[PDB]
Amino acid sequence: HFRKHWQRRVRCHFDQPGKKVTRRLARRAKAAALAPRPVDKLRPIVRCPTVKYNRRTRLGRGFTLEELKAAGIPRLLAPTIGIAVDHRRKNLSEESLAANVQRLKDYKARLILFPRK
Amino acid sequence: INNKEGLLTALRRIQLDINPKTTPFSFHQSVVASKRTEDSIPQIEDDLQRELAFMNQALEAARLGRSLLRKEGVPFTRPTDYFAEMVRTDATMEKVKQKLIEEATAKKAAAE
Amino acid sequence: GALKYLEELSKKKQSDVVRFLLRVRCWEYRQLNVIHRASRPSRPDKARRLGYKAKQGYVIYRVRVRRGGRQLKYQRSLRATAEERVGRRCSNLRVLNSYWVNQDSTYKYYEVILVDPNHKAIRRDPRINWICNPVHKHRECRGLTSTGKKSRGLNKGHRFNKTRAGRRKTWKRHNTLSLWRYR
Amino acid sequence: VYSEKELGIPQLNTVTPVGVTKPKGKKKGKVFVDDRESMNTILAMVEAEKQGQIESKIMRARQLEEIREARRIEAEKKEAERKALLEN
Amino acid sequence: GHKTTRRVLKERPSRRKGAQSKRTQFVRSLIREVAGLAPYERRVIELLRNGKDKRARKFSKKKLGTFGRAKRKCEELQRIIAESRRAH
Amino acid sequence: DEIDPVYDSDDTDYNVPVNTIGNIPLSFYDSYPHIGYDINGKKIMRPATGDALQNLLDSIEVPEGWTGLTDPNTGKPLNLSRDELELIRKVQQGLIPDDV
Amino acid sequence: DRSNIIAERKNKQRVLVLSSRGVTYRHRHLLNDLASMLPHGRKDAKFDTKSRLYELCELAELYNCNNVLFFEARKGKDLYMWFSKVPNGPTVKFYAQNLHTMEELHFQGNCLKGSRPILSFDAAFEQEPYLKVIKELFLHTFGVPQGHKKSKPFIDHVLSFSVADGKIWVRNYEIREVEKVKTDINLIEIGPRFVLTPIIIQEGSFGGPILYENKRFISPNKIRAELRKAKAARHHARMEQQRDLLARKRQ
RNA sequence: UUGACCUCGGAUCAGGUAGGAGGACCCGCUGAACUUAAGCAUAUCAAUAAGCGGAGGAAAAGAAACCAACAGGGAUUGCC
RNA sequence: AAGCUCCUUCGACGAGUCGAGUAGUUUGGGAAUGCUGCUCAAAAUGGGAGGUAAAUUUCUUCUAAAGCUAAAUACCGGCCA
Repeated sequence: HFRKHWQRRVRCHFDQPGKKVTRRLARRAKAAALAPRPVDKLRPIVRCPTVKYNRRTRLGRGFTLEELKAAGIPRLLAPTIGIAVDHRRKNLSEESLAANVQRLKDYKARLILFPRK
Repeated sequence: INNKEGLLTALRRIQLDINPKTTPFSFHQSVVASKRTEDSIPQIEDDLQRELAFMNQALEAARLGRSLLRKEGVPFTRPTDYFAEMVRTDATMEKVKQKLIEEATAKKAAAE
Repeated sequence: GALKYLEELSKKKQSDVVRFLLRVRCWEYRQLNVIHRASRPSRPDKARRLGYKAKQGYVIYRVRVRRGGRQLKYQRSLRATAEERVGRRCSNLRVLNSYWVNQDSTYKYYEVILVDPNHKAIRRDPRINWICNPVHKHRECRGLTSTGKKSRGLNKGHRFNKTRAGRRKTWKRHNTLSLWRYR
Repeated sequence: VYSEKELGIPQLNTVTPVGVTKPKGKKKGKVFVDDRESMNTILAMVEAEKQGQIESKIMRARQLEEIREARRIEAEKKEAERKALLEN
Repeated sequence: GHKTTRRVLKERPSRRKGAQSKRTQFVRSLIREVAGLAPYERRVIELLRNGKDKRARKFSKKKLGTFGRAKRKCEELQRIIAESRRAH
Repeated sequence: DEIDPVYDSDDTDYNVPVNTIGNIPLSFYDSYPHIGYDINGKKIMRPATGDALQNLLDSIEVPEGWTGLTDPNTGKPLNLSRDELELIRKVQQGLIPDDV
Repeated sequence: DRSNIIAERKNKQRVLVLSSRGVTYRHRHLLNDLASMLPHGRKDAKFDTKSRLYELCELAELYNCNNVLFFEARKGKDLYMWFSKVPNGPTVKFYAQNLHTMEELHFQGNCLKGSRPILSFDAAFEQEPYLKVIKELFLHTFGVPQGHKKSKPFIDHVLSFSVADGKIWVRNYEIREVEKVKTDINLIEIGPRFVLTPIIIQEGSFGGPILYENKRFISPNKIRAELRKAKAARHHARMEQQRDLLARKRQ
């Protein structure tokens, strides 16, 4: 299966350990700037679409406005205290709403919020 | 759901007069076979026998149709001087003839 | 709310009023040069919704391009060549957008909106000062305008697999043999 | 290159009618041509083919027309033969 | 599939399938009177007034390219006939 | 109410030819006394032959409705009529798409 | 007289051959073949899917057609055929499969375009009441009225309808005459070859009560759906096996 | 007579701006044939090479007229 | 100046653009996979895509023809190491 000019498009990954160090240093840089804050953002629990994977859950893009209000977190403050917000996802079932609301209350219990100035 | 009374009622509303005692064969030109084709088809996956069964059914209708039409006086045979359009173009039938040439050439070249 | 009335009027291009105006204006543009500056948009509603403001730094150049084909068909649009020719004449300006004004049977007429990046009004004002950055030089030449995006096929879905995120880049990605250290 | 006559190639229905076909390997009845009228029709076609291309439109029409009159006379003659044989 | 408790979701402002804006209908009706009619709509108007409703739909489809477009355009021009008679 | 399957005065098949000959070339029937068959199975005969002098006159001064085509129904040349010529004149100039 | 029919008794039949938006090239080839054999029918362009099924009635009322032959495609893969009498008559919905249109170079037959055919029906059409409704609808769609001025004078092909399985098999043959040995008819297939399985019969143009249901129709999507469920079932089986293996490994 | 407005011009007018180079990677246009296989032709090489235009430290894309048929996912990009 | 809450009041969303026909090219992709030229040329409980034999074209999911945006990605060229 080499009917094209494959030799001019061949990528060798000799920088695999070099890029890993670069990625690890970039993660350290984020911790340097956001010193007490985590380097990530809290993300919700979602169910995989297909019937092949619907028995398993994973992480979504951001929290729905309805489940953010049920937790007791204002919309405009959520991206500021380290919570991802997704305005495209709908709940459609109490099961998804309850799981992510409980996730938010667990996040609020562990939070240390400093005065503004 | 098989509403035989409703099905026959629907048929009566759109039925044309096809009775031979008052409607000549030229009007409808439809023939209903006396035997059942599936009774001559033991297995439906047998392509050779299935297509032979359909051909035989159509052959009888064409044979009976010709006899009735010629009795009534409707012309049947296409005259050799009647050139008219067909359902398949000249180019299509030229391709069909060429493929028959190619198969015959391959068969005869193999023997040679 | 005059622009909402103009939007509906521009929808009826074969109406008696619009046909009359387009007939007379087509003759007038034909007496003028192929590329000439228009002091004012002839479709103020269309220019406004494409990003035109009445500031110092916004200009309109209208241009007519010969229509037809090269049986070969140009992969870019007649609107793309109209923008590219106007940009060459006004080499100091940045092409923002363009719109159709008239067709005729020999030509095809467009009005092009251009922004001056070296004007203080544009530089101090946000919403337009992004065009002052050097990464926006000759967008019409690179297919970065609205016409170029349509021609390149930059849409999401299963009907645009081969051409979104770059057609040539996708081909290179699909035709590159990747060999790892631990095979 | 081999002749289509040598190969057992089925005849195809086209704008030119196949007509009533004859079974292979059987008696294809000889239809004799001996009338002066029947010979005239065949002769007109042969002469037209040999002449070929004629630049005059009227002269081309006349060549086609004489074949038409030859066909009409032959059809009339064969019709009269049928009537005489059918009646007498 | 699985049994989950369904939820009632808030109406989406992206829905354009509700009562459309009264102002845009006003603008469309006013502009249509001001602008006039296209040459092909003039043909349809003559056909509808003469009673050739069938020909009106066929001609409109040829110009537009869809049965639904032909139906809407014929209904729209029918209203103009009703109003113009009432206005006169 | 039921439909009456009739051809309105504006259908494509409102006026159908008597020749019962399709889109085939008229090169067939060139050497034949007849031109086509009707729907009853009877052959349509060629009408007549024009004079040679009339053909020369037509060649020198072409008739108004001359088209260069051959009528399938009757092998004589197809000529436009006055009403048809007005229709081509109206369309090619566009001044009057329809009267009144 | 606007009927374009010259006969003692006029059987005025006009057919509207209509296609939906998502038809394939093979489906269109089948439609073009059937339109050629129908001199009293006319072709019609793509029909809106979001519209209503009785909008076909005023569409056919627009063209003075009292028979509708409707081609409906799903997913760009499947074909469904509707036969209807436009104002009020019965309507039957089929699933068309095994399509072999013209221009396939293995038929070797031809016939006049518009010639009146011989309709060959099976004995099954005369017994089952629902097959008798389809027989009449077929006789109207492929009737080619006697005195029609677009038909051809001489008859040279036979259209045959057969019922072998729970399906209707449509074949088209050329009547070839051969001189007898001291004339007999030989048949050659010329045209479209397709199978119709009856789904439903409804009184009314494109609605009304259902008078027949197949109760054995296997949808092509049903075959597809089972294949997807099988792939998911295998994955769930492997996941369950791993969970049981982990539990027994702990034990 | 005077004065506005519109449109079009002059000026070595006051202040600016573009061209060229580079082109490894990037965005477009244009665009082959050797070669491979097959009665032939389409195909393959290749939506590549050559040619033209336009950027940057990255470029391009990008916040659904999307995927899905789910107990649903949720801008773009890249690896498996 | 700003966030929210409530409501006997309102709630504007992109046209020679979709689309139909046709020609060339292109894709694994005639529901035309996409693009371009030409002819015609729209809508507002609208429009696009998809699911569905399930009895009518019900149901699902988005909002095109205006625009900006770092990062993970490429790098035979530039300054070095």
